[PDB]
Amino acid sequence: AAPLEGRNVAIASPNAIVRAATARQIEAAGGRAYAAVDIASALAGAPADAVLLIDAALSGPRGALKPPAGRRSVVLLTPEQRDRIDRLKAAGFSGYLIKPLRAASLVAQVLQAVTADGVDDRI
Ligand SMILES: Nc1nc2c(ncn2[C@@H]2O[C@@H]3COP(=O)(O)O[C@H]4[C@@H](O)[C@H](n5cnc6c(=O)[nH]c(N)nc65)O[C@@H]4COP(=O)(O)O[C@H]3[C@H]2O)c(=O)[nH]1
Ligand SMILES: Nc1nc2c(ncn2[C@@H]2O[C@@H]3COP(=O)(O)O[C@H]4[C@@H](O)[C@H](n5cnc6c(=O)[nH]c(N)nc65)O[C@@H]4COP(=O)(O)O[C@H]3[C@H]2O)c(=O)[nH]1
Ligand SMILES: Nc1nc2c(ncn2[C@@H]2O[C@@H]3COP(=O)(O)O[C@H]4[C@@H](O)[C@H](n5cnc6c(=O)[nH]c(N)nc65)O[C@@H]4COP(=O)(O)O[C@H]3[C@H]2O)c(=O)[nH]1
Repeated sequence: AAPLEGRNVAIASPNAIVRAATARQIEAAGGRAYAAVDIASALAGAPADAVLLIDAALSGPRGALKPPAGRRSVVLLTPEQRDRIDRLKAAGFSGYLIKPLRAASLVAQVLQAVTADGVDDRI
């Protein structure tokens, strides 16, 4: 009953209620939660192996949202924002979760999370 035992998961969200609720879901599943207000603070505050849960609330006005290169990221969407799935997958997101999050769905997308593309002897 601890499917995230020994897993690190960051939650980047500008919303206090989403950061606290998602951190409580990560920890109840046996994971370690790293709460941050945005992508830069999630990269600075979370272990290098953490899966990044990134709130689509952090998108630009036209919906641009870049998952960090060489990291494993899942985007949090409203049901009305499902039209963005193809663009967010093309940007390098592993998958999506629909707000409000189901614990079982969070666990499955963290366990299956895949890397975005991207990341000397010559003196
Ligand atoms: N979340 C997610 N699923 C992916 C992804 N790629 C493929 N799938 C698969 O797509 C199925 C349909 O997902 P949906 O259309 O979002 O349809 C969903 C959605 O309406 C609802 N649902 C699932 N998870 C959540 C959740 O966390 N919150 C809320 N509010 N609804 C959820 O239940 C339906 C059935 O979900 P599943 O049985 O998991 O079945 C999912 C899942 O097995 C991905 O990136 N993310
Ligand atoms: N298999 C199953 N489990 C159920 C069902 N109803 C409740 N639960 C369980 O009860 C927990 C708490 O439910 P909640 O207070 O409604 O708290 C829920 C609720 O407010 C919301 N939520 C998730 N999916 C939906 C949905 O499809 N519709 C609505 N209206 N709210 C949802 O997200 C919260 C967290 O969801 P969970 O983490 O899944 O946590 C859920 C889940 O473990 C059900 O029909 N089937
Ligand atoms: N993880 C999760 N999944 C959710 C949640 N809300 C809805 N779902 C998903 O949506 C399906 C249909 O929910 P329903 O129409 O309320 O249909 C539900 C509902 O009528 C009832 N049910 C099951 N658990 C509860 C519960 O804790 N409270 C209430 N009041 N009804 C429940 O049994 C039906 C069948 O349940 P399921 O086979 O689980 O099928 C559920 C489940 O797969 C949620 O909060 N968390």
